[PDB]
Amino acid sequence: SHPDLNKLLELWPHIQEYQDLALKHGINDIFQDNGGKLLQVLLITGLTVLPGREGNDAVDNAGQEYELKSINIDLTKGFSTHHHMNPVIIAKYRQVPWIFAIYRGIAIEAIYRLEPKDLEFYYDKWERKWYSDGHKDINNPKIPVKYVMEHGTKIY
Amino acid sequence: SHPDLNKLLELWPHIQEYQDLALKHGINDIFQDNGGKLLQVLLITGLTVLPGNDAVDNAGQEYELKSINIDLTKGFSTHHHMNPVIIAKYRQVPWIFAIYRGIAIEAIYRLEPKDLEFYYDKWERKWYSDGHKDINNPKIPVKYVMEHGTKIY
DNA sequence: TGACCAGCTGGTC
DNA sequence: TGACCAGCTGGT
Repeated sequence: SHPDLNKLLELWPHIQEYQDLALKHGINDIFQDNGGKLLQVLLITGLTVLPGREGNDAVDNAGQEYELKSINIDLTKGFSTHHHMNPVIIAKYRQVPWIFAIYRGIAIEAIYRLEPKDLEFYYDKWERKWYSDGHKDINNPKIPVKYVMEHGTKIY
Repeated sequence: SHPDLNKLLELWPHIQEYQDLALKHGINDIFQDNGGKLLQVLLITGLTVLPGNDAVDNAGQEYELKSINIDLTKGFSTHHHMNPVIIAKYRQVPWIFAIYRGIAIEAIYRLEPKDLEFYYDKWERKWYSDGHKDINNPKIPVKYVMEHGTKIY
């Protein structure tokens, strides 16, 4: 084993507690799909992830659904979307506002809300491309953090 | 907003310290790609990750590292679009399978290329028989890993 | 950037 | 068991 394993063992009880808090809030895996980051957004915003949800989508206390996206700005400046983007995928969240969270690594820095009207520019862009090139899936097209900060409404 | 935020703030320094430890060991995000669990496997096995979750041992041998939570599912994920190009890379290295119950690590197995060929052959044959259609995440059963691999933890 | 290159997984019949 | 249906991203 590596010598740093002892440091890991010292930190584990707290990691455990964090996973327990995540579970208490509907997140059963903090180490995948930004699970440990999602928990921060949820506790700050008041949003919830329901059992049996489709992916990282949440709802407010009024039942409104939201698509939640996370980005590590220490590494990239474009929000990922879907590995096989096409009109069917766009339809999945065309009707809901999106919550974009910006992180420096694992720590939350800001959160923005964009309404469908704010995202139409990208839905149309992707549709336009798909219709022209023989209906090919787009491999994870990105939404600029700059675009999100300019068009969205900061909520954290 | 939610009252539990204070608990999260209480736990944060330690979580950041864990992320710092992962960073020191070449893992950029403990909350993606099983980052926090891959660190544990690297620290237990002595393997290291170079600048996928692929790792290398002290002799330079590369490995594919897989992880699974056995409380939820019975089969290890492979690739969302399995085809001969992916299988070609796979055949080149042994695989390290980590088994978890929640976040509690239970065991780690090593399988040699010869021990996974049964599946590479199956996946290859199917890709052609389907009309060159990628397979969507075929699974390698935990049972298979335990019966054909060597327990290293 | 536009648009193409990548990986890490769980679920249910 | 195998076959299929899904998800979250970073990198250039």
